[PDB]
Amino acid sequence: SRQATVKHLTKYEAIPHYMKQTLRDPHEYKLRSMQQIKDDLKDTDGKFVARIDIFYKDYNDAKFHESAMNKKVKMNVHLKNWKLTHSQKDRLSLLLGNRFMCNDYFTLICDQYTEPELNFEKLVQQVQELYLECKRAP
Amino acid sequence: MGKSHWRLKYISKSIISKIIKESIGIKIKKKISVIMNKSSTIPSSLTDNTFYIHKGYKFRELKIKDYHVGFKFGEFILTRKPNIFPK
Amino acid sequence: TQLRSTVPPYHLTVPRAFLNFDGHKFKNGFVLCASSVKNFHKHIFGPDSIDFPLGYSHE
Amino acid sequence: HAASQMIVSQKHFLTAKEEDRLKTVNQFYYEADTEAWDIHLAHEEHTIEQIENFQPPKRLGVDDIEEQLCDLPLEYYDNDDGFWNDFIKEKLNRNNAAYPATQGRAFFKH
Amino acid sequence: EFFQLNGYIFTKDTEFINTKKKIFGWNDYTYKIIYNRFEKFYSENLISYKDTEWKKFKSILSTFFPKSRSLKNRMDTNIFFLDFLNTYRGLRHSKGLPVRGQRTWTNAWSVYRSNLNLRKFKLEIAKRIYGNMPTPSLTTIYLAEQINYIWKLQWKREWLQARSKRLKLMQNEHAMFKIDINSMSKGYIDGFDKKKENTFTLGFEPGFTLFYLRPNKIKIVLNE
Amino acid sequence: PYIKLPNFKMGINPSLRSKLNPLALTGTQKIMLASSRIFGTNISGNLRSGNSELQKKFSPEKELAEFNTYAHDLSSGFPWVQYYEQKERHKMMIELRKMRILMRGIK
Amino acid sequence: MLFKRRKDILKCKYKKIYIFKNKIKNIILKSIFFNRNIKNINRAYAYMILNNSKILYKKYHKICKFSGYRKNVNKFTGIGRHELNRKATLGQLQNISMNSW
Amino acid sequence: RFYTYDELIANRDNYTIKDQLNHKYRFSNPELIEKFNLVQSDKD
RNA sequence: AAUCUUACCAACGUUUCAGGCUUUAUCAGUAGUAUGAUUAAUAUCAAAAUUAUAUGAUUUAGUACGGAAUUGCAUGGCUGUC
RNA sequence: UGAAGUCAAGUCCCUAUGGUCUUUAUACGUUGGGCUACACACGUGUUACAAGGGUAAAUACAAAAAGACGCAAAAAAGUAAUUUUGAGCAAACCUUUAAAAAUUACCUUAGUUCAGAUUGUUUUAUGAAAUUCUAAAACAUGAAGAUGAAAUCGUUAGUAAUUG
Ligand SMILES: [Mg+2]
Ligand SMILES: [Mg+2]
Ligand SMILES: [Mg+2]
Ligand SMILES: [Mg+2]
Ligand SMILES: [Mg+2]
Ligand SMILES: [Mg+2]
Ligand SMILES: [Mg+2]
Ligand SMILES: [Mg+2]
Ligand SMILES: [Mg+2]
Ligand SMILES: [Mg+2]
Ligand SMILES: [Mg+2]
Ligand SMILES: [Mg+2]
Ligand SMILES: [Mg+2]
Ligand SMILES: [Mg+2]
Ligand SMILES: [Mg+2]
Ligand SMILES: [Mg+2]
Ligand SMILES: [Mg+2]
Ligand SMILES: [Mg+2]
Ligand SMILES: [Mg+2]
Repeated sequence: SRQATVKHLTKYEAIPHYMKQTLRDPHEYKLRSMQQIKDDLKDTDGKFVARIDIFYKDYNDAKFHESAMNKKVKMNVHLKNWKLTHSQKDRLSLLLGNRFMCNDYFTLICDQYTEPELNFEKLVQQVQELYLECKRAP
Repeated sequence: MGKSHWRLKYISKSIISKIIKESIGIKIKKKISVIMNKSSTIPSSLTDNTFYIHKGYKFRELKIKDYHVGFKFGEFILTRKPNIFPK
Repeated sequence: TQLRSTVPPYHLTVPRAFLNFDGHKFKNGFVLCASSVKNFHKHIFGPDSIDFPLGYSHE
Repeated sequence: HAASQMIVSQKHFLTAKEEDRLKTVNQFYYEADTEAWDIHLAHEEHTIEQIENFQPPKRLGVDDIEEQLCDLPLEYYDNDDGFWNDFIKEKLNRNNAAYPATQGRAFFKH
Repeated sequence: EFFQLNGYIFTKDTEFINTKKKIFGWNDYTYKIIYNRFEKFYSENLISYKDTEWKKFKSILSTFFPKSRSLKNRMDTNIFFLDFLNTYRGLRHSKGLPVRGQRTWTNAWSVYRSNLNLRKFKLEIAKRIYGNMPTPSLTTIYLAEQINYIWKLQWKREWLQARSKRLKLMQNEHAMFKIDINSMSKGYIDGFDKKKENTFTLGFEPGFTLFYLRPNKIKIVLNE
Repeated sequence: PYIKLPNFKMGINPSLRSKLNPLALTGTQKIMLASSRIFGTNISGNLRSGNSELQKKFSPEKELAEFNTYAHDLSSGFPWVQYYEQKERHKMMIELRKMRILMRGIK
Repeated sequence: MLFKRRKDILKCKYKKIYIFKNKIKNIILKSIFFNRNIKNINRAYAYMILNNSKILYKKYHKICKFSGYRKNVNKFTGIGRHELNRKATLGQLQNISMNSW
Repeated sequence: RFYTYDELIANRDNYTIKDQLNHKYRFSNPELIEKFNLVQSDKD
């Protein structure tokens, strides 16, 4: 079952301009460079490794024209290897958007191609492109 | 009533062929004056021109004038002959 | 879009005297406010509806 | 000239002068004695006060645009430092080795 | 003093509330928009004997609506302008038949009674030509007048046959004949070959009723 | 008729695509744009673009997969069939009519 | 010539094959036509080509392979009305049963 | 030789082509385009 | 029941098999298409670009022509009702 | 879930088939039109003639069913229909679904803040295409109707009726 959606009256309408809340953009600063990042992982000598969890499905029904049913490749990624700051975390919660994310892990899905291999490597190209753009913050 | 304005008005393959033949200066004639696809809107270039419109097993005639622009061809023509209960 | 062609009371004169939750301004002073919801049904009211600081409220 | 006429070929909106003449007309129909309507408009009588027509609906032209948008690229890169400049060149050059993009392109040419 | 707008006349004794039922086009939503502009309530009067209210009353209240116009008259023109060009919707407003594809074999009764705009707009036109003759006779004419104009255009092969028969005896006999307008008001006709297989009805050119009523050999039949 | 009335509200009807100033972008705006390159999202105004018709799914071949079965007509799907008996009855009944047709033509 | 079924199946066949191949063409043209942010001309020139095509292979309507009857069809099975009443006698339908709620 | 992929990006914006555009009757019957110039010029 | 459907009316057009098999003759810079022109439309014509993919495209003869045309008072089949 | 068989009940026009007829036309393809006509009248069914009603505002509880030539959350815009956008799911996992009622307040028995036809004009959605011949929203139009003659129908408890 599902309860019905209702639009509650959270905020009252007419509240003075001085008494409202406004919050600056904390992501406004000088972005990091590259060697600043590589200097963090000196224990590993320029080598990072990520722990992940790969879901995948198969069907007996994926055939002549429903052969596209086997294209999704769902993944999770663990974060405790990522020494995430307060500012790096919020940046990461924005790139994913309105997507699942916890302190421990977050999801990553691709259904862009027919063959799952091509949808699997693309996840790796996303995980890289998200770790760098995330650790570009301090 | 009509469509929304942004849904642009319909002019079929045929009348687009005729508008070009106007543009060349090729006059309208026996077959070129003929019209089908009544839902096609009544363009603006073809003022001062006769067009024999089709219904059923014969035709209707009209001339275009600036007031007639914008409308549809089939809104000037009658298909079903009116019904009158006899005495 | 929230007001929709109405007048707020922080522009109305008489509410200005009392709208401001300014009790600190009064030497030897104190302020008390409340929230009536009889005309409303299941209306969750609190200091999140009004952007309002913590601590200065009592459920 | 052919495509625009799915825009310019448009319903006619009436002026206030035309409607005071719609009443004082005599003929019921128009195609019969068409010229008399052109005559019945031409009568000028400024004794009446000044006139204001209604505003026609929000029509829109041929070259016009409904809502303009800020232009952006496909892939917005912060290249001010310029780090992503290297991540791209190998990326694209890798794709061509596996799945080229050198196609006959019967339609567009560059 | 007075002020006119939308065909309604204002004075300094009026009550802008009770204009609601009277004016044609301004029921509820607009007055709310209007009282927002006056920054006053429904209960207060927007009009007073002082000139400040009066000029303020007119300056605001003119922005909504263009002066020297109406909505009622604009409505009828947009109806007559359709029949004025010999359109499909032009007939169905005149006869009393539906416009929106609504059916007829059972139920079109609310159209026949309520929709009375194009009808009254033609009676006044007939008086401008054929004088102050009583109405039910005038009804016989412009009904009979439009019909031949239809058959002339749409069914042109039939009009010519009605025209040919008239012109044969015209040259030969020089005798009299007649016109059955009272038959043509109801839509009855004569004068061609059917698939089923002296008076004439249909062969005329338009405006003929002017040619005969208002100039011996020809005699009109209006009533019966 | 066309009743128009003034809208005392002003300004462009706001949108994400319209809040953006590409010359002066915030941090929260570069971040969303950095998501769009990754996953291919779209940013557009309140008005209609064609992406809803580029993202749709339209599989007409799935009907052809029924027409290509040829269960209904074996000869179209498996031409080696030759219904011998049904042809025999079709030939006998014809020839016997032609006996009747000629013998009735005389009679 | 061909009997009614084997003919009409082909008509409703050629109507789909046309659509299958002019799919990408008619999706892009129709994409531009609904793109409000663009000028009206390019929105119209696409509308001009979008109509400059065989409409005859677009007037598709369903049909039953067996009976040749078009109006009532079961999409769950892909066959008709007069036939399912027959196969149900023979029980040829797989896994089906009579609803007793 | 053939070009690489990188070298073509250098010639990305170099638009050498002459008079490329949406057209009608051009490569088939350019005579009518000339008539189309005459008629609308005659109306001026 | 907007077109198709849909059998009906009007008009333009077609004259005998979709696939497979057999067979007669010609063409191969020809053939085809998300191409182009042409007609109201099917049709018909064709080289600006593009596709070239094994054993072609077109044509004659043959391989159960066809039929919402009629008789439910010749029948099946399916079904209502008592 | 429903015997034997009757009503020469109905259908050859879903498909099959005997007899009969047609075969350059009673066959075939396409374009447009038509099946939607309108004097009178019948059967069926929805909505109403009001205050155990109408409306505004704030705001609860369901089942069954369906989903990729799909369902489409969250946020945002619009007056509203609806649109931008497409996280997530081929699934008891994600998604599409309530109203009446109840609470507070107004309207105060008036052809009316009832009723809601019909018509004009923009806007909204699908489509190649809405004029003939679609559905919906808003501004505005705001007709009949004031619980129905003689006669006649349904129902037997989670039934009538009401609500979606
Ligand atoms: Mg209280
Ligand atoms: Mg309509
Ligand atoms: Mg959408
Ligand atoms: Mg359909
Ligand atoms: Mg039809
Ligand atoms: Mg047809
Ligand atoms: Mg037939
Ligand atoms: Mg019988
Ligand atoms: Mg019978
Ligand atoms: Mg019917
Ligand atoms: Mg009620
Ligand atoms: Mg609310
Ligand atoms: Mg939810
Ligand atoms: Mg939502
Ligand atoms: Mg997704
Ligand atoms: Mg209630
Ligand atoms: Mg009344
Ligand atoms: Mg009401
Ligand atoms: Mg009463």
